[PDB]
Amino acid sequence: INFYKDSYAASASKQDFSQDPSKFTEPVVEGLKAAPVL
Amino acid sequence: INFYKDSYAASASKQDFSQDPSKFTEPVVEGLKAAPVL
Amino acid sequence: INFYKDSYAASASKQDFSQDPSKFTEPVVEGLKAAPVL
Amino acid sequence: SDRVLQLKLGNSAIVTQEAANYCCAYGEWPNYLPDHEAVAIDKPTQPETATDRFYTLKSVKWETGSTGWWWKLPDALNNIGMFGQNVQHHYLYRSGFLIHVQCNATKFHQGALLVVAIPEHQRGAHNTNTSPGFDDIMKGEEGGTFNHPYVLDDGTSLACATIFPHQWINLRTNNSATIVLPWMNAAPMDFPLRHNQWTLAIIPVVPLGTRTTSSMVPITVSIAPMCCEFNGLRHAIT
Amino acid sequence: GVPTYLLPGSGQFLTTDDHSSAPALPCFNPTPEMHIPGQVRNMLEVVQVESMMEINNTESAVGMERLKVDISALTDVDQLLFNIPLDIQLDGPLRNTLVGNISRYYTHWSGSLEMTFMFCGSFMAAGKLILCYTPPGGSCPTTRETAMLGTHIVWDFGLQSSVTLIIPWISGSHYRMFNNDAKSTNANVGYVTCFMQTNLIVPSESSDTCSLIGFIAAKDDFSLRLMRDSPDIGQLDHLHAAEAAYQ
Amino acid sequence: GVPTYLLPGSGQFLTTDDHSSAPALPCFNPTPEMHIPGQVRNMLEVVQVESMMEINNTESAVGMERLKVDISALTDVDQLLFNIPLDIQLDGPLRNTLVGNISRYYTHWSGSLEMTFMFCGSFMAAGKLILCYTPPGGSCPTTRETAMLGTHIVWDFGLQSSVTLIIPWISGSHYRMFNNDAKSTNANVGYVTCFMQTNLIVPSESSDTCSLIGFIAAKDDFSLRLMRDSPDIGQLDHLHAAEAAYQ
Amino acid sequence: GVPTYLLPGSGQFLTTDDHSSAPALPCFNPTPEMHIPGQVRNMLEVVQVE
Amino acid sequence: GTHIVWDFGLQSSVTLIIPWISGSHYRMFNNDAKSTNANVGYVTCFMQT
Amino acid sequence: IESIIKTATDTVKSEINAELGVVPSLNAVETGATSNTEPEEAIQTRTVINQHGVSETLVENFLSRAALVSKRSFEYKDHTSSTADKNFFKWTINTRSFVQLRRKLELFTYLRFDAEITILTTVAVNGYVGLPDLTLQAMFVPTGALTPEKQDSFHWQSGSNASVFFKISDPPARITIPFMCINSAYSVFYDGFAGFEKNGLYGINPADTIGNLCVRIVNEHQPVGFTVTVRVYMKPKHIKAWAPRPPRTLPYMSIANANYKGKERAPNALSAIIGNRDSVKTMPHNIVN
Amino acid sequence: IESIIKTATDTVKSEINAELGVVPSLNAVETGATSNTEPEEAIQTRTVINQHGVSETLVENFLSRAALVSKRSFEYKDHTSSTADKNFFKWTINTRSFVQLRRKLELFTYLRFDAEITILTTVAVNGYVGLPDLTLQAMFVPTGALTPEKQDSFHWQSGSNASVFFKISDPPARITIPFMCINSAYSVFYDGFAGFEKNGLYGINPADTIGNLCVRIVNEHQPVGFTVTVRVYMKPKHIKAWAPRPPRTLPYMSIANANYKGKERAPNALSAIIGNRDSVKTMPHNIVN
Ligand SMILES: CC(C)Oc1ccc(C(=O)Nc2cccc3c(-c4cnn(CC(F)(F)F)c4)ccnc23)cc1
Ligand SMILES: CC(C)Oc1ccc(C(=O)Nc2cccc3c(-c4cnn(CC(F)(F)F)c4)ccnc23)cc1
Repeated sequence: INFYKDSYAASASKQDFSQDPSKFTEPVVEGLKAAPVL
Repeated sequence: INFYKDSYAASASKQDFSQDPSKFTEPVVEGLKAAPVL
Repeated sequence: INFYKDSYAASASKQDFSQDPSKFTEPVVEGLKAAPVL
Repeated sequence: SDRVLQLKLGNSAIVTQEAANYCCAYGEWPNYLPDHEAVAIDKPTQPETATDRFYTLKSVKWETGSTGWWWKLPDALNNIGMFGQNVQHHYLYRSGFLIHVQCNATKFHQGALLVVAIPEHQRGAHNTNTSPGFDDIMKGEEGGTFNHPYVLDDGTSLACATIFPHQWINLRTNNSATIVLPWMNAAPMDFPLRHNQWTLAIIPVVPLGTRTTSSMVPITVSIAPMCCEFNGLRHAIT
Repeated sequence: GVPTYLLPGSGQFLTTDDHSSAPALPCFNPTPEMHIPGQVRNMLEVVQVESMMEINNTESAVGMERLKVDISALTDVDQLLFNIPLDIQLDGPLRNTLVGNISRYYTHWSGSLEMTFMFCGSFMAAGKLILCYTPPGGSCPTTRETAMLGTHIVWDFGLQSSVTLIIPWISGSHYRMFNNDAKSTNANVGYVTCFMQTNLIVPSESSDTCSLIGFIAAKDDFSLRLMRDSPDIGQLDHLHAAEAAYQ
Repeated sequence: GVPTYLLPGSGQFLTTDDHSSAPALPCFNPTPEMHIPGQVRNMLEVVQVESMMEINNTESAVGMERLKVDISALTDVDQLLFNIPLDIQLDGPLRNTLVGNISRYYTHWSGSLEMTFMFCGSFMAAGKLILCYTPPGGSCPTTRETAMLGTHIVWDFGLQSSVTLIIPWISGSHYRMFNNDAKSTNANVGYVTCFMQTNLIVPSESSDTCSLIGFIAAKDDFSLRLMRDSPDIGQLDHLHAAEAAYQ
Repeated sequence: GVPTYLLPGSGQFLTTDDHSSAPALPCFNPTPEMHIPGQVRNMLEVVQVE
Repeated sequence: GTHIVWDFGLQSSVTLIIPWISGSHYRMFNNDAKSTNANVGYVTCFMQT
Repeated sequence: IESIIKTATDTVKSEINAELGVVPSLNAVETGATSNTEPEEAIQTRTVINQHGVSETLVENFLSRAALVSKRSFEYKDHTSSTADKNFFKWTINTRSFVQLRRKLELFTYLRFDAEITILTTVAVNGYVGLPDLTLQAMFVPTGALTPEKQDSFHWQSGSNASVFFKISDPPARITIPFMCINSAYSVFYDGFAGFEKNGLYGINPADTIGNLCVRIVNEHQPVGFTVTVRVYMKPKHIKAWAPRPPRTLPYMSIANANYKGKERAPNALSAIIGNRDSVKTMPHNIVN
Repeated sequence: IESIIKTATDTVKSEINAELGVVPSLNAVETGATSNTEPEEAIQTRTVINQHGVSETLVENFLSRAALVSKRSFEYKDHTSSTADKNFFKWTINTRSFVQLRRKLELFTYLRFDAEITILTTVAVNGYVGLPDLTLQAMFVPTGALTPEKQDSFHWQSGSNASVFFKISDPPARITIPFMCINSAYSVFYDGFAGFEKNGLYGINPADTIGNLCVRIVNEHQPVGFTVTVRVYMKPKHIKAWAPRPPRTLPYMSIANANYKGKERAPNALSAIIGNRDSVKTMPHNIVN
C-alpha cells in the first residue's frame, strides 16, 4: 500500500534473489576445474 | 485520494513539465542565430 | 461514501441546477413580448 | 539589417539607424480584448489612430550625477491628446504600449543605459514606516527620478532587473531602445487614474563620459499606446 | 487489518463539511412528497424579482412614505429631482430589497441590475424625466448636462406606466465586493440620478404633486459568491420563551 | 467495520506532505482563468536569464559603482585586471544574481554557467582581453602565462559588444554542495580571472578609463536539488503594522 | 465515512515493520545509478569466502 | 500632428509626407492665405534630442 | 419554463434600433410581472461569453451549513441541596432561538429536509484540578413519550428511544434525523391555531412537532463541581423549498411568535428601516477630489 | 517555443572549428536577449547523456510547502478586570508578516492558488496542574461581515460563516481555502491606490482582500490562567505564476509596504549588498598549499 507520489516513500524491496558469489570466491582470470589447480 | 466534492480540495498538481524560457531569455522580435547578433 | 442502510443518512444533494424564475417574475396568464405590455 | 527600424502608427513615424533588434515583452504582442475574456458588457470605443500613435514626452538631461528616471503608464499619458480625453471620459481602459527610447552622442562618448519596463512597480520609501503617498507616485508626464536605483527604490536590486523586459542603450553600439508591451494586468480592464500596469525605468549603470567638448546629452522617450479600448462612458473626471 | 494514519484535520467539526452520518431512526419512512406551488431551487430566482427601493430614506418620511418619491411642477428648467446611492453593502435605498437582502449573505457579486419606475399621478398628469447611470470615478452629477453623458433613458409618461433603466455590469474585475469601504475601487458602482427632462404638467383638478415608486432587480446575468453571515440580523440576549423550552 | 491499525507518523503535521483537505467554501466558483503574459512553470527558466555580477564588491564602490569594473590603459604587458570568486554559497559577486538567489533555496547544483561581459567604452576604444576559467585544485592564477593553461576566451573589442566565457561543468561528482566550507572538494568550483591580452588603446578625446559589465546565467544543462530556507532573508522582530493586523 | 475499528498493535513502533512512509523531500531526484564493482545481494555470498 | 522622428545616420535624408487632408477635392491658390479653401497648415522642426 | 442553469447568461452585441411600435424599456408594473427589458434593448452591448457559475446560490448550498440551535449550561455536582438542572436537562426542540439560522429558514414558507445534528460538549471547573472525561447520553424523546425526571431514572434505559452515548474527549457526536413532518413539508409559517378549541397556540403547526432532547451526564457526581455546556448544531440536507418570503427586518422578540418592536431608531426601526440621509438629493459617500 | 522538459539537456561532442564569419562566443547584450553561446561552441566537449531531473524546481514544488503566516498568544482566564485578547482574537488575514514565505511569494508578480490552512494550538500554565484539553473555534469572517466583539457574542453561532471546531489533543485542524480573488490572479505587487479618492492605501490591491480569521476558546474560563498560542500555516497549491521579479535584498520594514533601510553595513546594506573584499584582484578563500 503506497499512496505517496514519490517512489522512494515505498516499503522495502525484499525480492532480489540474484547472487554471484564467484566475483568474491573465484575472481581468477582462468576458472577452476573440478583437477590440479596449478 | 480525493472524496471531496470540490476539485479545489485536491492534492497539489506536480506534473506540468512544460517550459518556455525564451519568453524571458529571448524576447527579441527576430530570433538569434547560432553568427553576428548585430 | 455511504454505507448506511437508510438513504436519508447520505450527504447533501448539490446537483439540481433546474430553475424556473418565471413562476415568480412572470406569473401572468398571457406572456410578455419583447412591445407595449398593455 | 537589425540596426535600422521604422515604426509607424497612425499619423506618426519613427526611424532609427542604430537599433539593437527590439524587445517584445514575454514574446507577446498587443491585441484587443476577446469576447471570451470580456467582463463589461457595454460596447467599447476603439479610437484606433486617434490614440494609437507616438506621444513624445519632455526630454531629460543625462548628467554625470544622474541616478535615472521613471515614468508610469498610463499615468504619464493620461493628460495627452485624444488618449487623455478618452481616459478622462471613461471609467475603464485597456491598451498595450510601444516604447521607443532615444539617446545619441559622439563616437568619443561612452555610457550605458539600462532601459527596463517593470510590471507592477510598487515603490517603497526609504528609511520610514510610512508608505509612499499619492504625490510620490503620481508624477504624470514629467515622471520621477530614482532615489536608490541600486535597489530599484523597492528594496530589491538593479542587478536582477534584467528578469523584466529590457534593452540597453550602449553609446558604443546603439542610440535607441524599443520595447513592445502587451496588456499586463490581473483584470481584463482597469480604471486608468488609480493603477499603473507598467513603469518605464532608464538607469545609467555606466555613467556618461567623454574628453571631447561637452554638449547636453538628452534622453527622449516616445510612447505609443496600442489597441486602446475604453468602456463606461461618463462625463470627464479631468 | 488495514494500515492507516490520521491526517491533519482528523476529528474537527467544520460547519461546512459534507458527509453521510448515522441515521438515528432506522427504517423510518418519510411522508410521501406532494406537489406544492412555488418551488425555489436557486436563490438567483428570488433576486430577479423586482422590489421597492426606499429612495426617500429621510427624516420626516415615516413608514410607507419612505417607499415613494413626490414630484412637483417646477419653474426652472432641467432640475435635479433625486439621486440613488448604489452601495448594497452600506445602508442605502437598495439594502431592504430582495436583491439587497439575499446579496448580503454573500461577499462577491457580478452582473446587471434593472431599475423600474412607476408613475402614480393622475391620468391627466404629463411629463418627461431623464434617468442617468454614471459609472464610478468622480462625484455624483448635479446638473443634467453632466448626467446626460452617462447611460440614460428619457422617459415619457403615457399609457405604459413604467420605464426600466438598465444598470449594465461595467466593471474592471469579474466581481465587486460588498465592502464597508464604499470608496474602494473594488466596490463602488457609481450613481443613479433623475432630472426633469421637460416638466410635470397637470390641470387644476389633478393633484399638483405626483409620486414615483422605484423598484430594483437582478437580471439573469447576475451571480453571487462567498457566503457569509448577513449583517441584517443579530441578537444580544436570549429571545423570550427560549428559556421556557428547557423548562 | 473495517479492521485497521495506526502506523508511526499518525497525526503528525509534516510541512511537505501532500494530501487533499476539506473545502471550507462548498460550491465556490473561482474566477475564470485569463491569459497573462510571462507564465513561469519551472524556476530553471529564471536562472537561465543573465543578471549583473557585483564584481566590484570593494569598499569605496558605492551602489551602482559595484556593478561595473573600470579598465585603463597599462604600460606593462599581460597584467591582471580582476578575478571573480565562484562560491555561490559564500558572499561573493555571484550571490545577488538571478542564478545566485534562486540556487540558494537549494543545496545541490550541477551544470554549466555562462559569463558575458559587455564593453562600455567609446566607439574609438580598442582592446583585447583574455578571460580564463581555472578548474579547482590550486591557488587562483596571478600571471597570464599560468591562467592561459585553463579554459579561456580571447576577446577582441568590436561591433559586437559582448563575449561569453562558458564555465563548463567539470566535476568529479554529479553535484556540488552550497557548502559554507569554501575549500571543500565537494563545493569549490575554481576561479575566473581577466588579463590584458594586448592593451586598452584610446584616442585623446575618448575617456581614458572604460567599464565592463559582467553577467552570469545558468545554461539549460543546469539542475538544482534539496530545497532549503534561503540564508538571504530573516527577521529578529515583528514587522511594523504586523500587530495592527490583530487590532 | 467508512466504519472502522482499531486492532491490538495500533500505534506501536515495531522496529522490524515494513510500511511506506511520508517522503520529507517531495520531487527529489536521486543521483543516477552507476555501475560499481562488487555488488553483494545475499550475505551467504560473503560466508562462502574462505 | 503627423510627424517623422529623424535619426542621423548613414542614410542622409528623411521624407515627411504631407498627406492630402482636405475637406474639398481641391484647394485654391488664393491670395487670402487664411481662407478655408486655401490654407494647408504648417511644418515645424524641433530637436528630438 | 423550467431549464437547467449552471452559469450566468451571455451578452450578445446589439446595434442602433429606431423602430416604431417597439418600446422594450417601457413596462407595466401593475400586471405584477417584473420588467423584461434586456440590456441589449437598453444600450449598445458587446458580446460577452459568461463563465460565472451559479452553484453557491443553490438552496441546498445556501441552507445546508451547520448552525447553532441549542446551547445549555448546567452544574455537574452533588445536587442534594439544590433548588436547577440536576446533572441533566430537557430541551423542547425548536429552530427559532438563534436568529442567524431562523432568519435564513424564514425566507421560505415550506421546507422539506433531513437534519444532521452535531453535539459539542465543553467543561470547566467551578471556582483547578484538570478536566474530567465524562460520558454523556443524549436521548430523543418523541411526542407522548415520558421524559426523565432524574439523572438516574429508569427512562434512560432507552429500550426504544434513540440514545447516543458520547465522550467529551471524542469528536462531536453526530446523527441524522430524517424529515419527520406528518405533512410533505414543514410549515415554516403557520397562519392557524393548534387545537380545535380557541385557546391553542397561534403560529405553530402541530404537524411539525419534533419532540424532546434529554441530555444527562452518565457519570456519578465527583467530589467537586463542574459546569458542562452542550451546544447543538443542525444542518438541513436534501432540501426542498417553496414560496420565498420577504426577509425579517425588525429584531425578533420571541421564539413563540413573529412579534415585532424595532430598534429605537433607524436602521430597522418600525418607522424607518433604512438609515436616514439629509435629502433625496444627498449622495452619502460621494467621491470628491 | 514551449516544450516538455523533464531532465537537463545532453551534451554532444564537438570538434575544432576555425570558420570565418561564425563567432558564437560574441553576443549583443543591448538587444536584451541572454547569451545563446553553447558549451559545444566555446570548448571541445564529450558526449554526456544527462539524467538529472528538474522536478524540484517546479513552481508547484518550490511554493507548495506549508509556511507560518500568523502566530498569536493570548490569555485564557477570567478577563473581568483586564484592559487585551479576552479569550479570543481577530486576525486580518495577510501573507506579509513572516519573511520566509513573503520573500518566496514576492519572486512573482501574479499568483493564482488555493490555500491549504493548518492551525496548530499549544497551551502553557501561567506562572502547574496539567494542561487542559480545550475546544477552539476558528471562524472565517469575509469582507463586510460582522466580527465577534466577545468570546460569548452571538456572532459565533456561525449560521453562514465557515467555522471549524477543533481540540488541542487533535491533530492540527486543516481546511483548504479556494482561490478567491475577484481577478484571475492575486496581485503580489500593486502599483496603485485602493480607492477613488487620493487617501486610499498604496500598494494593496482591493481585489485580493481575504477577510478575517476569528479564533476563540469555546470553554468557559477555568479558575486558573493559561496562555494559548495559535499558529496558522498556509500552503499554496494548484499554483500558476507569472512575471518573475528580482528578489528582495534589504530587510523588510513593514507588512504594509516595500519600504527599505538596509543593514548598517554589508551584506544587504543600501550602499553595498555583497560584503567587501580588499580589491578586485583579491581571491577571498584562495587555496594555498
Ligand atoms: C439523541 C439523538 C439520538 O437524537 C437526536 C434527535 C434530535 C436532535 C435535535 O436536536 N434535532 C433538531 C433540533 C432543531 C430542530 C429540529 C428539527 C426542525 C425543527 N423545525 N423544523 C422545521 C423548520 F425548519 F422549518 F422550522 C425542523 C427537526 C428535527 N430535529 C431538530 C438531537 C439528537
Ligand atoms: C476558519 C476556517 C473555516 O476558515 C479559514 C479561512 C482562512 C484561513 C487563513 O488563515 N487563510 C489565509 C492566511 C493567509 C493568507 C491567505 C490568502 C492569501 C493572502 N494573500 N494571497 C495572495 C498572495 F500570496 F499573492 F499574496 C493569498 C488567501 C486565503 N487565505 C489566506 C484560516 C481558516
